[PDB]
Amino acid sequence: TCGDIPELEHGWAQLSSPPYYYGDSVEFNCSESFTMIGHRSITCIHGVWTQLPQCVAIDKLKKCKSSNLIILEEHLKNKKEFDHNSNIRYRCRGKEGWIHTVCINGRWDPEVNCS
Repeated sequence: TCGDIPELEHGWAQLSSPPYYYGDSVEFNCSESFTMIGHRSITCIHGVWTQLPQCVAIDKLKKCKSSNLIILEEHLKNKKEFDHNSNIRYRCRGKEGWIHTVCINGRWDPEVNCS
């Protein structure tokens, strides 16, 4: 058993019930006014849990920028920079359809590329 579950620096736990065995995982997300970076769960391995996610206040996030290579929606072409949790859809000049991506602190997921 690992033992006593950790906590999130700026988040919370979902469900963590002892004895906390190897292979156990506990979800940790961010409650209110906080993001969720990295993961959203921990794992009991080596007798220790894992690295934990990073609850950021969203204040300290980054503005994802719309690439000029990619094409966004009719609402989103007016957006130069996106805040996190923005699930958008971009496309390439040639892709007649959309891929969809989420602003992850100045990054996209999937990272957009048309070049």
